[PDB]
Amino acid sequence: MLEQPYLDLAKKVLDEGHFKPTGTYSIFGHQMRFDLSKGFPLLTTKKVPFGLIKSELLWFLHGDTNIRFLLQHRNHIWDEWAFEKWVKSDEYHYHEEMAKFDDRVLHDDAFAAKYGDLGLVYGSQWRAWHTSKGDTIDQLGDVIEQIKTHPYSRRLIVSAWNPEDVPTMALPPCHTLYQFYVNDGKLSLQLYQRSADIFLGVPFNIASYALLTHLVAHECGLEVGEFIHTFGDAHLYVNHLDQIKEQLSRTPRPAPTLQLNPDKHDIFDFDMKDIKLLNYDPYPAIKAP
Amino acid sequence: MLEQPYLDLAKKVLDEGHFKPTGTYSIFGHQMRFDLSKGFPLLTTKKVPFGLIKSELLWFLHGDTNIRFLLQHRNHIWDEWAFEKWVKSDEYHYHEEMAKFDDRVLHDDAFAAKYGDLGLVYGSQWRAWHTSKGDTIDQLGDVIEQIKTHPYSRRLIVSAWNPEDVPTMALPPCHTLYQFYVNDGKLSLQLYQRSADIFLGVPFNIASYALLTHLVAHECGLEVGEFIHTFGDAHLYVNHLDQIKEQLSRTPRPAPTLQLNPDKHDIFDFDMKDIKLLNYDPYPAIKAP
Ligand SMILES: O=c1ccn([C@H]2C[C@H](O)[C@@H](COP(=O)(O)O)O2)c(=O)[nH]1
Ligand SMILES: O=c1ccn([C@H]2C[C@H](O)[C@@H](COP(=O)(O)O)O2)c(=O)[nH]1
Ligand SMILES: Cc1cccc2c1C(=O)N(c1ccnc(Cl)c1)C2=O
Ligand SMILES: Cc1cccc2c1C(=O)N(c1ccnc(Cl)c1)C2=O
Repeated sequence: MLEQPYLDLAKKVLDEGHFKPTGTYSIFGHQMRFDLSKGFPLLTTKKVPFGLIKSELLWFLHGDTNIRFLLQHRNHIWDEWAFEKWVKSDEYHYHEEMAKFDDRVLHDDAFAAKYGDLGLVYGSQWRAWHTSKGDTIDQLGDVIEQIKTHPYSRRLIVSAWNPEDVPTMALPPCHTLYQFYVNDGKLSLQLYQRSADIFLGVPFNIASYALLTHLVAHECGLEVGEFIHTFGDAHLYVNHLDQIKEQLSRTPRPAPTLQLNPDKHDIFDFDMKDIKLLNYDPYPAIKAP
Repeated sequence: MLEQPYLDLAKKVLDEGHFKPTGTYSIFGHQMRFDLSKGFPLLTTKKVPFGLIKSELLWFLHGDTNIRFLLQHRNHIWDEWAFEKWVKSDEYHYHEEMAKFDDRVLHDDAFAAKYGDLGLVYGSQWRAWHTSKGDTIDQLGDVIEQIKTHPYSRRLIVSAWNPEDVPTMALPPCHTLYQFYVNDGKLSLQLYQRSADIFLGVPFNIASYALLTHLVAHECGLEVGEFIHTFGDAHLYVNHLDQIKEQLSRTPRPAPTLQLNPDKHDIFDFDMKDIKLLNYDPYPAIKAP
């Protein structure tokens, strides 16, 4: 099954992973491949929230780094490092005061501008990379225009890694770099992910980059190829061992098939209703830690 | 054998590679692994010039981007794009006029400064990344100091990819990014190489990054682990088919073992005599195209 590469990697970190200081069990250099013409790679062995994947992709793809967009969509994925940026502030005076942040940010323009904005997160690196001259570059923009024009280039690349920012910045991007490849009709993407939580993050990571490859294949009139997911250090926390173990006890079902609106073509102007997941039938979600 | 991953990948592009416009046969997403504790990965099925590997590594590791250093070492690897930068010039008035470039550059300080210097090549990206403020960053410096200090970080990364330069620059780096990993005693490196000529470039690429992993393992008091070599688009030119084919007809021998001076410890101040290759016994070199 399509999601078998995920289960193999969790199995392998479990058996031959290495310990390091709660600490981890990790492995360096693993790859997973997913033929996206055989379905969509949302895990069935565990329920994965696709509208959270969906919204946090479109957020990046607008070049947006403000939390408001994500909260206007009932997605609370990125809120922590925003909340984090209002408490270490000049202004500041959990579970409920975090509901505070969200109506204030949600409704107050001069508040959403200070504390909504995470700054150096993916929407900027993808769509507004800051240059020496203080201009800004849309690399993903440039790249897609390149796919259409020069589908065979070996330069179809998007980096989220800024050697100037990464010493200073809050969270150095785990989704370090990606590359496109075209070949007789079909668009493949490969991702270099420098660091991966196999239990919590990886199941989302795959869905975002599979969705990203479909969306981009859509805009350029192409059918979809492989999504290849390459790791530096893929690791298990030592307090997610039974959860993943239990998840290993389950038996994948047919993969869902994704559906994209057949005459909207620029993914930068996409909203929810434009992407549909068909026949997703998962085993239940697992709480942790 | 240790060099078997190389031969498998050349075999695989030959059998299931894809054609694209002389044009290529290529494959997207392949990985090669090399346990560097079982020897050094210089190819025996073809002779690979290790002192050229050796000098063009130390050149990068000085932060140097001038051709002179490489010519004072009888290495002529990077000269073309230098020569290229003197003919499209304001000054300009092959096989012999390229011997011209080399004594002039070799002996004339005000000439070696205009035309020696390739500018945006690896020595700068590794040791002097240019910042928004016009300062400069030694990322490899920073990284090595990190390995010693925080051997378990998942942030041990060096990028050669500058979204600001890559649209303008002469040659967007093929050796896009690399990452280190430590684990009970041993240093591993993984390389993301976005584009690879399997016949001409790849056999060097492996030796440079294996050598780089040994040198860095040396400075940080560590024993060596895996070198994992990850490809975007690894390709064969359609006019190197018989050469590689013929190379497939040969039978690897024990791998050489490398030797590094046992009380010099900073690789940034290294020169030749500090690295020795022991018991390298290759089949002959193959001309091409
Ligand atoms: O989208 C994400 C974001 C983060 N991580 C994980 C990888 C690392 O465990 C951790 C980041 O911490 P560092 O490795 O960067 O220190 O979060 C993911 O798997 N997916
Ligand atoms: O050290 C090197 C430098 C270059 N190449 C190859 C990869 C590509 O074939 C070509 C660069 O051309 P583009 O793919 O960047 O267009 O050179 C290598 O294998 N090793
Ligand atoms: C595990 C996982 C899974 C899916 C999606 C996400 C994460 C995660 O930690 N983050 C995240 C990254 C950086 N900061 C925060 Cl507050 C969250 C995600 O956006
Ligand atoms: C194939 C191979 C093999 C080993 C080493 C090198 C190359 C190559 O094309 N270059 C190179 C890169 C960019 N410009 C030039 Cl003139 C040369 C190398 O440095």
